[PDB]
Amino acid sequence: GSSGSSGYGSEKKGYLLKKSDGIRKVWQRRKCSVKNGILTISHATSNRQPAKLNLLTCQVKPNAEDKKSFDLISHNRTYHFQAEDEQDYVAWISVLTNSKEEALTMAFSGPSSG
Repeated sequence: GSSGSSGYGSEKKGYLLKKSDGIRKVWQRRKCSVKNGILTISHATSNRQPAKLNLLTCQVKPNAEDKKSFDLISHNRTYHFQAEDEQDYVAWISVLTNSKEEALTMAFSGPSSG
């Protein structure tokens, strides 16, 4: 992961790329947002309602070599995201992951009757 001091923050607002529905594998730019450990995705084809994604349950799989790339694994679902620049990616990954942990560490690990 990110060695040294990594204090980016569990909050970031900008834009990212996401693979089309499925039929096509084209990367489209969309306004992304991360807050309270949640990732929202605005629509472009239908201005009805955005799409929130819980990072607590999702799994951020940052590319191994192909920099500026990360896959978001959701409940029985897999998404495809891509950063715009190297600086944007580095941060994004740091956040997405951070927001998740920073939220888990403060959350309960296991249930215990009273």
